Amino acid sequence: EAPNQALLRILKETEFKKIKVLGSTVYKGLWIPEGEKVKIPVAIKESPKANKEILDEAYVMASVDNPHVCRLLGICLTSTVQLIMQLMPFGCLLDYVREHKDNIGSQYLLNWCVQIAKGMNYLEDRRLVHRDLAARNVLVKTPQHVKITDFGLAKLLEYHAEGGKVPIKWMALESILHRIYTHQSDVWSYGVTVWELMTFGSKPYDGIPASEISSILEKGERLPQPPICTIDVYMIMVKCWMIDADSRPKFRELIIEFSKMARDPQRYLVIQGDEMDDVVDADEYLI
Ligand SMILES: *CCC(=O)N1CCCC[C@@H](n2c(NC(=O)c3cccc(C(F)(F)F)c3)nc3cccc(C)c32)C1
Repeated sequence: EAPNQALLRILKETEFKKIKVLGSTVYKGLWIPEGEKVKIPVAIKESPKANKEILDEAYVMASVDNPHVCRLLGICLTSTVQLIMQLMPFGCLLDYVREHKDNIGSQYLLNWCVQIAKGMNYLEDRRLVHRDLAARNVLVKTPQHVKITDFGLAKLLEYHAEGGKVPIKWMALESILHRIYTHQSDVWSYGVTVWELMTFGSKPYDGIPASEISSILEKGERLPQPPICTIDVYMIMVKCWMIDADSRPKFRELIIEFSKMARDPQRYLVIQGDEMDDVVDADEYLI
C-alpha cells in the first residue's frame, strides 16, 4: 500500500490567459509561470458537490504520468475551480476520425490502438479502473500521438458502482447487470473504442436504446465487423467482448498484437487509397 507522493500545483489566476472557448466548459489558453521564460499552451476546464467531483478528478489526474495519459498541470482556485491541462490541439479522437475519415490510413489507426493500449496498461499498473474508455475520451495532441482523458468516473483499487449515469454500450456485461468494474471490464470498452475508430466514428448499436443492450449481449449478439477490418483485427475486438472476463485479452497483450500489425498495416486494414516565440509544450515542461 504505497504512499501517493504526487504533487498538486496551485496556480495563480494571473499566470494564464484564456484565449477562447473550445467547447461546452473548456478554453484554450496560455500559462506563463512567473519569471520562468516559458509559455505553455493549456486547456482550462472551468455547487459544493460539483467541486467535490472536479477535485476528485484532479486527484486522479495528478497521480498519473504517462505519455498516453492526459497530464494535469495544476488547478486554480477561484469562485469556480479550474483544472489546467495540456492543450490537445486536434480535439477528441471521435470527432477527428469523423472529420478526416477520408484521409486516415491504416497505420494511424493501428498506432492509435497501440497508444491507447499503452495508456490503459499503465492505468492498470497503477491499479486504476477508467470506467469511461471511449473514442470521445481519447484526445489528439498530434495525429501521431493520442492520450486517454476524462475519467471523472475513474476509481482506484472489482468495484461497485452506486448511482451514476453510465455509457452502457461501452460497458462490459457484468458492469451493466451487477455494477462490477475491473481492468477486464475496461478491456471491453477498449474493444468498443477500437470499433468506433475502425468505423470512423459510427455510433454503437445505433438506433437501439440502452434498455435492450443487456439482453442483446445475453443473446450472444455483438457489434458488426467493420468493412475495413480483416478477421485478424475483428477477432481481437470479439475477444474483448467475451462473457468470461478472464478470457478477454490483457492490455499488455493488446499492445503486442497491434504492434505486430502496425509493422505491416495494409495486411490488417483494407482502406481505399491508403497508398509566440518562447512556447513550450507541457510534455517538455517538468519540475
Ligand atoms: C469529443 C469532443 C472534443 O473534441 N473535446 C471535448 C471537450 C471540449 C474541448 C475539445 N478540444 C480540445 N480539448 C483539450 O484540449 C483538452 C485537454 C485536456 C483535457 C480536456 C478535457 F478533459 F476537458 F476534455 C480537453 N482541444 C481542441 C482543439 C480544437 C478543437 C476542439 C473542439 C478542442 C475536446
